[PDB]
Amino acid sequence: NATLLVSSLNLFFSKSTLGEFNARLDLVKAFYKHIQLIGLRSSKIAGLLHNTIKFYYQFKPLIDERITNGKKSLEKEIDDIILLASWKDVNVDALKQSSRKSHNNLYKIVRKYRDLLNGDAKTIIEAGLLYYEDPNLEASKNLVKEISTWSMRAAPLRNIDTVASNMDSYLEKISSQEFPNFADLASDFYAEAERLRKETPNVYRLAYLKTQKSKLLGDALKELRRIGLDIQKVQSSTTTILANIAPFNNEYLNSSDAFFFKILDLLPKLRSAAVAAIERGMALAQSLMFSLITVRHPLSEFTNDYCKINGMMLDLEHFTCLKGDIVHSSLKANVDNVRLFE
Amino acid sequence: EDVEQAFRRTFTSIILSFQKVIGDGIESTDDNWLSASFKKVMVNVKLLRSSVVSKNIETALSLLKDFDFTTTESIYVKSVISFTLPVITRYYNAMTVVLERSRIYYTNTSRGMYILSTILHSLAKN
Repeated sequence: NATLLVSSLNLFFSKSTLGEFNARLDLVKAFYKHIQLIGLRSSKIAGLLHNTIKFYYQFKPLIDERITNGKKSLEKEIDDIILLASWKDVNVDALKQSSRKSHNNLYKIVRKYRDLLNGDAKTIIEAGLLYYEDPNLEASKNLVKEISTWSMRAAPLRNIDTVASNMDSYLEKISSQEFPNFADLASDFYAEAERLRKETPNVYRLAYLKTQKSKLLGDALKELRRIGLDIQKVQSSTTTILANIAPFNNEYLNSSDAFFFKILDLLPKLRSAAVAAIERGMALAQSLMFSLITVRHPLSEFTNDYCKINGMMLDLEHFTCLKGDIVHSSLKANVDNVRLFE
Repeated sequence: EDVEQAFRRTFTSIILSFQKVIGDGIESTDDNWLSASFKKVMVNVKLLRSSVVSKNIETALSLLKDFDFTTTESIYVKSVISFTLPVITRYYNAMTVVLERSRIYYTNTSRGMYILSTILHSLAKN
């Protein structure tokens, strides 16, 4: 159901052109918001379209860059023929010949547009790509609440004073929990690797630069094995993994996941690119890729709970603002009556 | 009064999880810590069992609109719901320190992976 669909879809964008592109996306997002309408009853096929749109929408500004730096020749030409066509000493008889000649000059110039417009959408994919929502809470459901709480009733199963201190003390301890980062290390490797590849005279210390080349490529893999680290059958291509991926839909993690989708573009280029450290490392990242992939469904379900409980903490904190008593089922109809009248 | 049992049944479910959090230790870089932290966060999210917490609490809510009570177990209910939200304060806040810390944790690793993929691609061409 899924792999066939992503493959059949990938033609619909890869078989297009740069001006025949954004319409495709604004046609497909209609379908994506259509499946949501039937419900999250169906949540195996809209997650697909979300990730595909996140994948191809990554390319759109670089596509638009091309037309913006390409139109500049043509806008100038049409301005030149316009100011050529600017008339003085009106002279009706001279106008008509200046019109029918000008239509010939326009005809080629729009053709240039069509040369830009009919350009293959594929090649931008083939080149690939080179190179926080700030949540917080100390929520404010403060009193109402008092020793009034001690009114009970039907209970035989408690003190609340110190346990409230126990849990915020636990929160102090767990909030102090923290792991190390990783991007610092890849950036150190970035620095020393761009140094090695940029410190080359290429003049015949070539052997010494090769010595440092060997040193770094050994040290990198050693220290990579030092901290942590059968998936071939599933993780070998984009459609094999993208047709089963867990997405992010709630807008807490759709700003912090493009560093994953960026991994997908060069990845086929890595597979085509393929001493023995090469064989270690190309296989090394697949376990890391799996560790990065597998997490997504658990955390998606975690977030899907999180928004609900926040929206209900909101309700119950508003339920503290009761003044009378429970009258909503009797109210449940007329609210819809007035909202219908809204 | 029935909702006494209802809101007690979730009150037992939630503190228990905090006792499970202190049940596990704490991590502070030296040796074999990424392969520990991928698993720590994954047992931490599993420790919360939020798919049941959000379920039974939403169930405790649903009766409140679907059913009503006039002035009896509806007038000391404020003495009940006051007895059970110095805590969801702690919990929903505890849901976030992990979540904001996990969100950033994904991003450091994925971006370092991007840089390493670019590096080995360059070295493929060397």
